[PDB]
Amino acid sequence: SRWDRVRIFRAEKSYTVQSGRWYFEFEAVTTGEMRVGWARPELRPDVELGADELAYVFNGHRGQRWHLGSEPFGRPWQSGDVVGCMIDLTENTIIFTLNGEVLMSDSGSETAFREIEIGDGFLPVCSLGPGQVGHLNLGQDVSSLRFFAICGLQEGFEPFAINMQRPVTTWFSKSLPQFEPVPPEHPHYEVARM
Amino acid sequence: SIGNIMNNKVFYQHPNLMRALGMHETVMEVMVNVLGGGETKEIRFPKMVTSCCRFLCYFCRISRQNQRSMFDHLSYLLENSGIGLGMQGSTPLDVAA
Amino acid sequence: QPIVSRARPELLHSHFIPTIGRLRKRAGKVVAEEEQLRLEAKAEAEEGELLVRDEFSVLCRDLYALYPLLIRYVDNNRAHWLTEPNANAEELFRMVGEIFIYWSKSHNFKREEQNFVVQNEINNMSFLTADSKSKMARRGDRYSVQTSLIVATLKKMLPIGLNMCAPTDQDLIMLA
Amino acid sequence: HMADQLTEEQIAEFKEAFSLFDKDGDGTITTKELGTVMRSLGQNPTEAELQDMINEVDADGNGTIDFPEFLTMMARKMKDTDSEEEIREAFRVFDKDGNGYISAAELRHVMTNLGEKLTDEEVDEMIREADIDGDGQVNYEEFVQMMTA
Ligand SMILES: [Ca+2]
Ligand SMILES: [Ca+2]
Ligand SMILES: [Ca+2]
Ligand SMILES: [Ca+2]
Repeated sequence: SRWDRVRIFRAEKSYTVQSGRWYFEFEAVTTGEMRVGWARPELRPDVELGADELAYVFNGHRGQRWHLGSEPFGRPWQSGDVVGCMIDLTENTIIFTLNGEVLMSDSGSETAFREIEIGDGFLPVCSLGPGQVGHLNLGQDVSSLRFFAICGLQEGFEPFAINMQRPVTTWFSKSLPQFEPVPPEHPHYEVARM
Repeated sequence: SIGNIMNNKVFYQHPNLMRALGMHETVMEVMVNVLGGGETKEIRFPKMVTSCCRFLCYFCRISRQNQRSMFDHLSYLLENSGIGLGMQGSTPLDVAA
Repeated sequence: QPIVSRARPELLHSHFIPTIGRLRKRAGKVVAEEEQLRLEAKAEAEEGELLVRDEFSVLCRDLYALYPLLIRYVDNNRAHWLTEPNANAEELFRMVGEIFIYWSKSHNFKREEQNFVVQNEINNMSFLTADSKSKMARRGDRYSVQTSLIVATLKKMLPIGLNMCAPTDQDLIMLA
Repeated sequence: HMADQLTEEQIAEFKEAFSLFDKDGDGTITTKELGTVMRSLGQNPTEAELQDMINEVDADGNGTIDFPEFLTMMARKMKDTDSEEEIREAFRVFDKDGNGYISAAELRHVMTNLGEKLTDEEVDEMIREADIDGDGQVNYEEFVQMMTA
């Protein structure tokens, strides 16, 4: 079906960051359709990551960055490649690295996104397509990160969960249909109480 | 006489000379004398009045110094423009404008 | 540039360090002449200001004949240097750092470098994006300070320099 | 004003042109007088359009064209030739040599002629602001979009 195709994993809204520089890694066990990046707390579970303004993700299947659309960025990944997602809320930039090498667009731009407004904040997020396996490392154990020292440690970035006891609680988009109240601001459906 | 002056190249080549001769003052004084007589009941010789007014309008457009010179008589033109509505064409109010 | 991807670590000490050191002392020698001119202001200082401009122009040519090779070499070996600290890599950081300081302080150095790039049609963008094209991936196209190889090489060697300093030295760095 | 738009020579030339139309010398241009010169130039218009091309410039509506109206026509023709090309002459003031770029030395030359003086260093400040390409010269395209140098 249309919905049992992409499964979105994100951190809990209580971990939203509105300042500082943060780093985490995503390992692509498979090479298919997987996206990883940063998302706002109001992220919608039934929308592909980056198809709207609520997520800034990098699609490593074919080397694309997604935010309100797709544009080429970087190179496609391989099995075992580690993607280092870096967000800088002091410069309002997002940087993606592949195996310690910073990905670049079709220009000298070393940053995937620029002039991003903080607003509510950002959360680490990833989406996996059908038959896709990925490893998310939020950096609770700094020694477990494989490319943080190579690119990210000297730039002032910190692991997303550097000082945390319990592992970061994650929420996933469950493809089980449920009945919910019709939103008062639904674009297509209106309910009038007569 | 006005037509011959406006047909002369010197009138346009040397606006300062025309200003020195007091040509605009002389034409204005002739116009107001006609406007002064019969200032309320009837204006006679309308063709002369519209010829003098048209002359002064072209006089202003030659140079800004000519336009400034006619600006010094703005109040003088306005007080004679109350009955200028009767004449049609070029009027003292048009000269002030 | 294509053949540097297979360079061995021995080239850092055998070739790159002696070559950059010669460029570093040449840069220091020219700026020493430049400051000599300004301390004694004279109508003759113009006759000699052109001399240092020529010296800066030839110097910028030498830097742009080695930095594109150095930049690619640094990219393929920066991970190893950060993983295991290297005395030679730290020494190279001082050399490129001092050249950058000379470039930042000297006004003619910036002018001659900009003239060299525009007059020789140096891309200054393929030198930084060749690795991305190698991996099968407007504003300042003619010249930009951001894409200058003198400052681009330093920014790629900056993590090596920061790796020397301990985290306890962050307060000292701010004071300095 | 006519003095701004026209010089003494141009007024003399226009008067000769007006006298060429006015063969009578009475000081007014009639339809037949206007029609006669058109036939000498080859055109053979009708009186319907001949009156229209008179009323288009006849101010007082008397049906004839005198020298003040003739000069007013020519004054507009000289004035409306230039509409927004004033930036072209402004560009050439800074562009002494005649090419399509403004050099720092050329910017020094105009600044030298003007009252304000530069210390040979801030001249680079505004030229790099105007020059987006970074080649050290401000072209015509860069000048019109934003003017600082
Ligand atoms: Ca006639
Ligand atoms: Ca007429
Ligand atoms: Ca020029
Ligand atoms: Ca330019």
